[PDB]
Amino acid sequence: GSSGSSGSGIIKMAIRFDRRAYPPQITPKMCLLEWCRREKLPQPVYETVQRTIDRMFCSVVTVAEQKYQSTLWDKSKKLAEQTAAIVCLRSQGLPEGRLGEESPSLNKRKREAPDQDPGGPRSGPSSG
Repeated sequence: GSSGSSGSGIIKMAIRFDRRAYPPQITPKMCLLEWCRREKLPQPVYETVQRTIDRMFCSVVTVAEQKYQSTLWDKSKKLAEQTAAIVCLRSQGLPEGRLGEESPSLNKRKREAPDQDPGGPRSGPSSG
């Protein structure tokens, strides 16, 4: 059973891509896909946007109709992409994180956005 995600919709978690965590011959993004093959799951979708407050880059992966965004941006867009994967794996509970899942860090920032009502894509041609 689930542990208890904090947030209705997108599972947000504190994670920061750590190069030292993985060798130059292995990437956290490849580990995810390799996992989607066994679970007959459809390839994920990476999406990196640029904010205006900190002009920082942040990627967001989506698997099994579940989005995984990190609460920690990245200096570059390329790096942000790495985080995504990790976040996904951790959420699924794969061993593709133990490497550096935990780490001594005093970072805590919960971003909040105003919303009167939910939305999303256009599930079906008719209301749903």
